[PDB]
Order: sequence, then C-alpha cells, then structure tokens
Amino acid sequence: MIQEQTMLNVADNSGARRVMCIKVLGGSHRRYAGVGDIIKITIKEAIPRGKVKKGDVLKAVVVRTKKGVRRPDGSVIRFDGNACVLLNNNSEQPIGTRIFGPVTRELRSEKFMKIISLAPEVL
Amino acid sequence: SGDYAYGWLRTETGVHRLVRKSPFDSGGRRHTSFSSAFVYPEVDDDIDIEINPADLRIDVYRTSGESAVRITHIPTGIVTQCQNDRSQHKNKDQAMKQMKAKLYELEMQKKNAEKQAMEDNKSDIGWGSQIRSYVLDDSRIKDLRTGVETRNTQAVLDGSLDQFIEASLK
RNA sequence: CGGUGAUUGGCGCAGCCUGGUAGCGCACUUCGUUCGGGACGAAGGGGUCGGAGGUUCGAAUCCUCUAUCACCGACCA
RNA sequence: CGCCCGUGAU
RNA sequence: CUCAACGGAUAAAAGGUACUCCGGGGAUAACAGGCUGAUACCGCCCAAGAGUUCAUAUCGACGGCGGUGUUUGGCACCUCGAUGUCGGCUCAUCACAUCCUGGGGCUGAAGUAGGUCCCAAGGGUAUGGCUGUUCGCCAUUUAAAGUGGUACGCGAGCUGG
RNA sequence: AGGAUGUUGGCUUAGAAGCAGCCAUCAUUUAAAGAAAGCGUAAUAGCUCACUGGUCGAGUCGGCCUGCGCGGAAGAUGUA
RNA sequence: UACCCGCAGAAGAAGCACCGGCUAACUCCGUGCCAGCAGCCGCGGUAAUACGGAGGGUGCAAGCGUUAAUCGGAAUUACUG
Ligand SMILES: [K+]
Ligand SMILES: [K+]
Ligand SMILES: [K+]
Ligand SMILES: [K+]
Ligand SMILES: [K+]
Ligand SMILES: [K+]
Ligand SMILES: [K+]
Ligand SMILES: [K+]
Ligand SMILES: [K+]
Ligand SMILES: [K+]
Ligand SMILES: [K+]
Ligand SMILES: [K+]
Ligand SMILES: [K+]
Ligand SMILES: [K+]
Ligand SMILES: [K+]
Ligand SMILES: [K+]
Ligand SMILES: [K+]
Ligand SMILES: [K+]
Ligand SMILES: [Mg+2]
Ligand SMILES: [Mg+2]
Ligand SMILES: [Mg+2]
Ligand SMILES: [Mg+2]
Ligand SMILES: [Mg+2]
Ligand SMILES: [Mg+2]
Ligand SMILES: [Mg+2]
Ligand SMILES: [Mg+2]
Ligand SMILES: [Mg+2]
Ligand SMILES: [Mg+2]
Ligand SMILES: [Mg+2]
Ligand SMILES: [Mg+2]
Ligand SMILES: [Mg+2]
Ligand SMILES: [Mg+2]
Ligand SMILES: [Mg+2]
Ligand SMILES: [Mg+2]
Ligand SMILES: [Mg+2]
Ligand SMILES: [Mg+2]
Ligand SMILES: [Mg+2]
Ligand SMILES: [Mg+2]
Ligand SMILES: [Mg+2]
Ligand SMILES: [Mg+2]
Ligand SMILES: [Mg+2]
Ligand SMILES: [Mg+2]
Repeated sequence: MIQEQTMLNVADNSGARRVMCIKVLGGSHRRYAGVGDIIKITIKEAIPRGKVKKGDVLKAVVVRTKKGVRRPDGSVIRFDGNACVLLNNNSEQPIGTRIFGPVTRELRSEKFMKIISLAPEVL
Repeated sequence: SGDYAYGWLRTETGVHRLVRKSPFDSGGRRHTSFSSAFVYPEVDDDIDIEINPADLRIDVYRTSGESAVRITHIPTGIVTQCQNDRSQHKNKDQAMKQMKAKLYELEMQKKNAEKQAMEDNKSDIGWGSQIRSYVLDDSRIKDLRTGVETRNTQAVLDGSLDQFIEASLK
C-alpha cells in the first residue's frame, strides 16, 4: 500500500539505497500500489559508484510491502519494510543484476520472470 | 557600384604582404608589413515581415496585482505581457507593438550573430596569413594561391590586377 | 492616455520673445614652425533652420497639423 | 617660465 | 477697479485628515442586476491566391452580413434609514459552441496514426512544485485532464492568506 | 452512331502533344469536329464536351416583373 | 651432443647515424621567415657548408640511433671542498 511520498528501500544492486514514490502508474485517480505494481520513483540517496545517480527519475516495481499480500485461502504475508526493484524507464527491464531478500509469487508473470529467477527465495 | 562588381572583387579578400625598404625606419632596414582587404556584397536587408494575425494567439486575464493581456506567437512561441494601463485596449495595443519589437530583434540578433561569426572567420593581419606577396626590393609579385608570378610591380601597383583576378577565379 | 518643451554646420550649443542680418567652441582645409609628429602661429571654407501647410510685401522667428526625443502625471473606490 | 613622442628584420 | 470667477460676498485668505465627526443623497460614483452591443468571441457570404497542376482536402487576402450576451466598455434605471470583497474549502446544478467515450461524410484517407465537418449532453472528465493568487510555467500522469451560466453559484455553510 | 487530318503551332523548363506559363488560334473532307471548356497522366494514353446524322412524335428552353412560402437559425431552473 | 674428418663452391652473409660551432667529417642543385630543422647558441625573408635531395666524407658496426632514468662533469649544498 505504497502511495506518493512513500520511501522505499531497494532490493536490487543498482546503486540506489532509498527511493521516493512520485506517482502510481496505471489509472486516473489511482491511490495505492501493491506488490507487482509499477511506480515512478526518484532516487534520494545512492552509493558512490553505482549505475544510477541521486536525483534520477526511473520506474520501479514493488516486491515487498508491510501491508502484505493476501493469498486465496485467506493467508497473509507481511514483511518488515517496503522494497522495490529499479526498472529501466522505457523497456521496463531490471537495471541491476542481483536481488536481495525474498520476493513473492505475485511477480510470477511474463514481465518479471527475470526477477523471479534471481531472487534468493520466492514465497 | 557597378554590374557584376562583387564577382570580380570577391577573390581579393585576405591579407596582402609587402616587403620593402622602410622609409619610417631610421636605419633604413628591410621590413615586412601587412594589411587586409575584405569584400562583401550589398544585401537587400529585407526585414519587412510583419505581424500576421493567422499566427498570433492572444489571451486576456485578470491582472496579477481582465485588463491584462498575454500575446504569444504560434510558430516562434515567444509571449508578451502588459499591465500598464487600466484599459485593456491600451495594454492590448502596447503588447503587440512590444511583440513587434520582440519579433524584430530576433531577426537583428540572428544577423548580429552571423556578423560576429564572420569576424571570427577573418584572418589576422599578421605573419603567415598572407595570400599575395609584393616584394618590391627585387621587384617580384607572387600570388601564393594560384600561383601567378610577375616581374612588373609598378604596373600592378597602378591597377594591372587582370593578371591575378582571372587565375584566382577557379 | 494628456500636457508641456525641444528639433539650428560633422558633434555640443546661442539666436526665436519682439518678422527684413544665421553666430560660437571643437572639428575640417591651406600655409608657417620642426629632422618628423603633437602643441603653437597666420589665412580660409562649410548650415537656407525636423517635415508640411497657412498668415505676411517678406517666416529659422508668428499660427496649425505632423514625426522623433525628453520631462511630468495616470488619482478615490 | 614652459621642451611630450620615435612601432616592427634577425 | 485683469472688481477677467467680468450682476462685482471682505480693504485683506492656503493645505492635511487612514484619528476623524454630523446632516443628507441611489438627485451621484465604486460591486452585482438592467438597457445597448462599439469591442470581444462564434458563425456565414465573395473568392485573389497558397496547396508540383488543382480557389473551395486544408488554409484563405481585399471586402461584406449576422448571432451570443461572453471580455473591455457606454449609460446612471434599482439599491447609500447597508444588496459583505478576491482566492481556497464544502456542496453543487444547468447549457452545448463536445475534452473523452458513441455514430457518420470528405480527405492531399494504403495500414497504424491523423486533418476537417455533421449528429449526439448518457456517464466520465488529474495529482503535485512555485506564488495570496484565479491564471500561468514546470514535473509526472490519464481514455480525457472541455468551454461557459448560476449576485464573475455558494461567508444567517467554513476560512481570512 | 459518329465527333478527323497537317500539328508534339513557337519559347523555357526535364516535360508542355489541352491544360505550370507565355504569343496567337489557319487550312482539308463530308454532315461535324476546336492550335481545345472539362477529369486523369510527368508527358502519354484514355474518358468527356462542343458539333452533326437515325429513332421517337408534342411541345420545350431561360430571362424579367410580381404574391405567399424554404434554408441561413446555437444557451444556460421548466415547455417557454 | 661438444669436438674431428670428407665434399662442392666466392659461393649463402652490411647497415645506421652524422658532416655551422661545441664535435671528427663539404660541395652542387631545389626552396625562399614557406616548407621545415633544433641539445645550447641559433638557421630559413632569391648565391642556405644548418631545410630537402645528390655526390663526397666521418664515426660505430650485427648493430646503429631516438626517448626515459641515475651518477659524473657541477668546487652549482663545498666533510674532503
Ligand atoms: K462669479
Ligand atoms: K481645513
Ligand atoms: K496616516
Ligand atoms: K455581488
Ligand atoms: K442584442
Ligand atoms: K451565419
Ligand atoms: K452582430
Ligand atoms: K448603497
Ligand atoms: K459549473
Ligand atoms: K443541441
Ligand atoms: K466522438
Ligand atoms: K472523421
Ligand atoms: K454527455
Ligand atoms: K501570474
Ligand atoms: K464570516
Ligand atoms: K468568499
Ligand atoms: K443571506
Ligand atoms: K667548508
Ligand atoms: Mg510652411
Ligand atoms: Mg602615444
Ligand atoms: Mg626606439
Ligand atoms: Mg457672474
Ligand atoms: Mg454619516
Ligand atoms: Mg439612479
Ligand atoms: Mg468592473
Ligand atoms: Mg455596473
Ligand atoms: Mg443589454
Ligand atoms: Mg496555384
Ligand atoms: Mg456590463
Ligand atoms: Mg437623465
Ligand atoms: Mg438591484
Ligand atoms: Mg431597510
Ligand atoms: Mg451540437
Ligand atoms: Mg508556498
Ligand atoms: Mg461570486
Ligand atoms: Mg449566503
Ligand atoms: Mg489571521
Ligand atoms: Mg491579512
Ligand atoms: Mg430547455
Ligand atoms: Mg640556393
Ligand atoms: Mg650540426
Ligand atoms: Mg658534488
């Protein structure tokens, strides 16, 4: 349940450490982005020699939220913080080469099979 | 002023070098001096293009402090505002004449830039940038561009340029 | 927008009130002085008055309209 | 009493 | 006696008030209404041309004729024994000169994407940075971020920059 | 049904044969036919037209003056 | 294998840098403050031993030059001095 001004950690190794959400894409008057939802971000702090510089405007996909995903039988999976993976602005393909931490099975789609393979653990 | 004048003279632009026993040197030494000729044609200076309302968009709004106007140009995209008088018609008139000034100065600024550009393109009147030598000691003239010699300097110095113009007209 | 005053030689200025004659400084031209330049000394030329129309025997001058510039005001809700 | 200046070839 | 304010008030006279006060006036302004419609906006008529040729796919000069009430105005009919002002918030409602979605004609319409005109008002029709702002510029969205009337809708509903 | 010939009339263009545009614009055969009114082509070609016969068997054509109508004709609470 | 013997035949086997002064070794032609050279001083602006080629020289030689880097020369950090 990510909205504008929400600060997200970064699950890949693009260089960024913190990003801010500046728009939830995909509809008019759309409030929240959950796991699997593309967002427009801006970079608020980066590591000194990454691929992305502080102040960039990019896309990202949410992979962990602490609101959680609800499964078909009624279960819930919640994490301790919100995280996202940085995407190229046009192709919408991952920028980094590694993923940290677990991801979930709501990314199992034709777009994000690159992320599922790299994830240490899929729940 | 003549017919086909610039065609004949356009090949003279450049630096001319003179070698000669100096009369301004007390020791009577041999010196080299340079001067430059630059030839450009007369232009028709057409800036008679005026405001065509087909390509003017005008907005009237309420003053910041609906008397304020905001004129903008459709193709150039340069806007103009005025909030001088309480009548908008006074403001509306003042802006388009101000708009006229704004259009006009782009044309002037565009022509001012290309003049400085050709000022940068001109060679300095100094060593090495010569195109003709006029060494009057041994009475030799050499256009080092074509390159046509001559041993009759006095005739050249009086207007026998027919030797050089035609050959320089490659 | 109105309103009050200016346009005179290449440049900076008088003359207009109160009609009949345009003047000054610098600059310019020639000569002299100096080896030469500047400074200096002696001669000389150049403007029909922003434009236009009126009044008058006569207009830079008086009147009216214009163009450009400068100053000033545009105030209460 | 007042008197400034003299470019660049090797 | 330029008593020229020329039927001449005294021989002899300038200003400030946002610190203000009284008697009055919608006889007279400022806001909104009204009448009008020069201006503004929308439409149409003629067609010189531009569009390789080809006025009329799309534009259309020099000129002409209307509509709306819709900007800036003109007037002074209402209100001065009072009709609270810009913007924001809340809540709206109508028109259609249609922004999207729907249906069509022509195209300088191969397709995708467009241009332009006709019909259509059922529903829908952004969030932020700056600034008191409406507006505007900018960032990023959206199928689209319509144009207007309603005392420039709305203070006995809120605020008060 | 037919609606020709010299002749791609002259100039420039790349092209100008009708058509970017410029000057004009005769002759021959019947019956009629153009240095072309129109669409198309780059030019062609082609498709028209103007023009004349055969059929058909009563009217037909487009101007002027006039009467009454049609379009031009879109707004906000509700027909109005 | 090192070495030794036999065969044939001058046969298979020379370049690089310099030549104004310092520094050993010079003349002609081309160019004309250009093109170019250069460690320092400096050469080229119409008779260039200094640029470029040619002839001739000089020095090293299976190498010869250039660049980098150290000490010497430098008594120019001097204890000697
Ligand atoms: K009086
Ligand atoms: K007083
Ligand atoms: K005060
Ligand atoms: K009101
Ligand atoms: K009306
Ligand atoms: K109309
Ligand atoms: K009208
Ligand atoms: K009142
Ligand atoms: K509304
Ligand atoms: K309608
Ligand atoms: K539609
Ligand atoms: K259409
Ligand atoms: K609708
Ligand atoms: K503004
Ligand atoms: K109140
Ligand atoms: K209010
Ligand atoms: K009330
Ligand atoms: K010592
Ligand atoms: Mg006059
Ligand atoms: Mg001096
Ligand atoms: Mg000297
Ligand atoms: Mg009186
Ligand atoms: Mg009172
Ligand atoms: Mg009244
Ligand atoms: Mg008003
Ligand atoms: Mg009013
Ligand atoms: Mg009215
Ligand atoms: Mg045309
Ligand atoms: Mg009004
Ligand atoms: Mg009255
Ligand atoms: Mg009223
Ligand atoms: Mg009352
Ligand atoms: Mg409609
Ligand atoms: Mg602010
Ligand atoms: Mg209101
Ligand atoms: Mg109320
Ligand atoms: Mg307050
Ligand atoms: Mg306040
Ligand atoms: Mg109705
Ligand atoms: Mg020589
Ligand atoms: Mg040497
Ligand atoms: Mg030592």
